[PDB]
Order: sequence, then structure tokens, then C-alpha cells
Amino acid sequence: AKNASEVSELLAKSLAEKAVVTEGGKVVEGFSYVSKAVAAKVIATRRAEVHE
Amino acid sequence: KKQATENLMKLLQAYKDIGDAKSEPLLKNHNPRTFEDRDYPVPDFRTQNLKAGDVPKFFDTVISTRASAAIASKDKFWAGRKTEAEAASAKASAAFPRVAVPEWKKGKTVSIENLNTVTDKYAAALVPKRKLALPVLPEGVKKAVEDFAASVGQAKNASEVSELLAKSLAEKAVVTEGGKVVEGFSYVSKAVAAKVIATRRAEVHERLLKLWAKRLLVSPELAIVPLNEFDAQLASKFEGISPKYQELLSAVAQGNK
Amino acid sequence: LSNERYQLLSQWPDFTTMYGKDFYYRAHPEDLKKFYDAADEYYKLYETVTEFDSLSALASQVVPNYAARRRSTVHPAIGSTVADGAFTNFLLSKQ
Amino acid sequence: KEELKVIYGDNVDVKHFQASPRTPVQQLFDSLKNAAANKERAAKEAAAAASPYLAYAVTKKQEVQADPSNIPFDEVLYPQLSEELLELELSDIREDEIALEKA
Repeated sequence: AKNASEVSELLAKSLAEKAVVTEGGKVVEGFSYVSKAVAAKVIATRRAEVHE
Repeated sequence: KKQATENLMKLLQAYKDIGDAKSEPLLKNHNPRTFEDRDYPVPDFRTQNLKAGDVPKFFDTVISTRASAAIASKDKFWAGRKTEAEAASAKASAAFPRVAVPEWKKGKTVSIENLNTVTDKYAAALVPKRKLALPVLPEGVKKAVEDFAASVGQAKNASEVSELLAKSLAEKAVVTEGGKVVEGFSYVSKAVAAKVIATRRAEVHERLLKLWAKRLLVSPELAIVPLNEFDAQLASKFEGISPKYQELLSAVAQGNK
Repeated sequence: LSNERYQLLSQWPDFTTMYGKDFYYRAHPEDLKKFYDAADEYYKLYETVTEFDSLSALASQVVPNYAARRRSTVHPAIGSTVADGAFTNFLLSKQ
Repeated sequence: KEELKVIYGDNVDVKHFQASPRTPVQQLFDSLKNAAANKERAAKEAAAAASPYLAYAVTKKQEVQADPSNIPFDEVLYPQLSEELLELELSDIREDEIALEKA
């Protein structure tokens, strides 16, 4: 009960991380998206390997 | 026999009391390595006039003398510990609980409501006095998190979303002593302690492999005297060393031509 | 009679409270083997005092010798005190 | 082999568990992956027990034995013993490491 805060958040985040997309309430399946924090990590490593 | 068993149980309480007053380790006095003398004068085989095959039999009786003298020094510890506890066994408490047997009066019968509360006392000592509170996930909360993932539509991977909730409590499972949580109790498990041993075996075995790497880069002819047949060659003088491998080692040392 | 012996196996100290390894390793290795032999002995005594299906064949070792003393040629109920008291009448009368 | 024969079968592969023993979490998840056939074996045995004393005794024993919190962990029970059983093998290795530092 002292660490009862963190034991909930991991259950929240484990569904949040593999959150699926829904189109019209139904799940379109086989939809991979590249996010805006992933795509800004592709840019930041590609900037560092051309700046070096 | 009831008095012999009360004497033995009072003796094993006296052993536990005067070994917890002295705060000694549990395995220390049962380990006969701890009664071994490492500062013994260690007899030199070069002053004992040994012939060729005689040196390993000299090494065995220096070891088995020094091992017998450590076992016989462990026996002298426990024979002196026994009289120390038998003195306190004579001045003891002798308030032990009795064996739970079903209550049977003289002409009466035995109720099953007393045979069962006796069986409850046998299965209440099957629980350990301090245990890990290893949580099973009940179906009352493993379905309340499975369908919450199935309402979002992760019903295909609904198996794995429960197991991580089970394992996250299983991994930081706390210990409980008497139903209450003893707090600040860190334990090192038996899979952690067998990983400390397996890495420590690998970092000493690579020093043995690095030891013999130098000796066979400099002197590669040493690989023709097998390791078990090595001190079967020795003697006390250098001229007494068995010439089984001497002339072969001298010619392998001169190279491949 | 088995109940009077079972009542003194009821008053046997709970040796299983000293089975832990903090009694194993604090104790002399010969006083622990005696303790484990005294616990194996209680199960020998207790498993035979509760063998109550053996009491019905021990009663048949008492019956046939008793029943032959009752097949007396004088009387079934004869004993020494009566047969001595009737020797006093037989001897202390005339011939 | 006998301790793990009741879980992993007869081809238990005792080499894998001698080298790396199972953690207290894997002892838990091997309890729970046979508990449905353990609670049903005890119910089939309590039904065919010879008397209602023995029928309560095979359920009360299974009510304690199927709870994974009742598995006796020697490291939880006796902490000073399992550290000293660790320093029996760490001292056997240390005597082989002093022999190579002298060499």
C-alpha cells in the first residue's frame, strides 16, 4: 500500500504503449504508425551522424 | 522416553541459546575448515628423502594428517560445547507445548470436530514461520483488468496484459513474519546466489586459463607431462626426479627441427 | 488400558517445534541424531497404541486359559477361600 | 530431479536448474500452472477417501500446499544460513584464487 501508486501506473502504461488505433469505433488492424517523437529521434541521430 | 525427549528438547534449546549469546554463525562450527590451522609449519618434501614415486604419497599424508587434526579439533569443540549446554540444560524451563492428539476420554468416543481441529494444528505448522507474500492474482481482479483491455480491444493479447500485473507484484513481493510485514528485510535468493557463484567460478577459471597460457607460450613442452602424472615424477633431490619425461622434455623444448 | 497409555502419549512434548535449521545447526551432531531418533520413536509408540483393531485378538489370548479354569471338576465358582473354609468343616469334624 | 519431476515432466532437464535455479517468481508460476490439476486431484481423492477424517485431511493438506505463499524459502526463513551457504562456495573459489595469485 505504500508503493500502491506505482503498481497502477504500470498497468496504465502497458496498455498505453500498445494502444491500438480505431477508425470508426472498429479497430483497423495492421496499422503501424511512426509517431512524432520517434520521427524526431530519426532526425536527431541523422543530424549527429552528418555533423560528425 | 518422555523425559528423554524433554531432556533432548531442553538440550537443543540450550545449544540454541548459548550459540545465540555468542552470536556465532550457524555453519561455522560444523565446517571443519574453520578448525584447520593454516599457520602450521608445512613439512618440506625436499628434506624427507623421497624417491620418484614417493612424493604424492607424502603429500597425501600431510594433508590427511592436517585434515584429521581439524576434524578432531572440531570434535573437541563440540565435546566442550556439549558440557556447556548440558550444564544449562539442567537449569532450564521445560515449558514445551504438547503434541496435538485427538482428545479421547476413558469410555467415551472421539468426535470428528476434534479430529479435525487436531488436523488443523498439523497443517498450521506446515506454513513457514516467515514467508514470502507471493501474490496470486485472483479472478476477481484478473478479469477486471482483462476486459478493461478487451474494452479497448486488446482481447487477443489479453493473456499477457494480466501476467505483467501478476509479475510486478511477484517481483517486489514482500516477506511477512506472523501475518505482519517485517519491513527492511532484504533476502538474497537462491537464484541470485547461484549467479554470484557462477560468475566467480568463471573469473577464477579464466585465471587458470591465463596462468597456463603464459606457461605454454613460453614453455610449450609442458603439455607433454600430464597434470596427474606430474608430482609422481618428483623427488627430494633434483637428481632423483624420474627420467620418464626428462629426455623427452629436453628435446621437445629444442623446437620442431 | 490402551486409553491409559494413549493419555501419556498425549503429554509428549512437541518435538516438531525444534525441526528448524536454527536448531539443526546450533546443536551437537550426535544430540541431533538422538533428537531425530526420539521423534521417530514417538511415531512408533503412537502408531501402535492406536492400532485398536489388534485389541480384539489380544482378548483371545486371555479367554482360553480363563475358560479352562472355569471348567473345574468341583464347581465353576470355586476358589481357595471357600475350599479352605470347607476344609475347616471337613477336618474339624469327626473323620 | 524429484523436486521438479512433479512440474516439468520426467525429461526435466536437471542441468538447466542445477546451474541456474528458478527464482521465487518462477517457483510461483510453476505452482499456479499446475494448481487447477492439483485442486481437482485433491477433490477426486477426498471423494474416494476411506472416511470423512481422511477426506478433510487431504483437503486441508492441499489447502496449505497449493498456496504459493507457504513454499518454504530457506533464504527468507534463515537469512544468515543462506549467506553462509553462499560463503562455502565463495571460500572454495577464493582458495583457488589465492593459489593462482601465488603462482
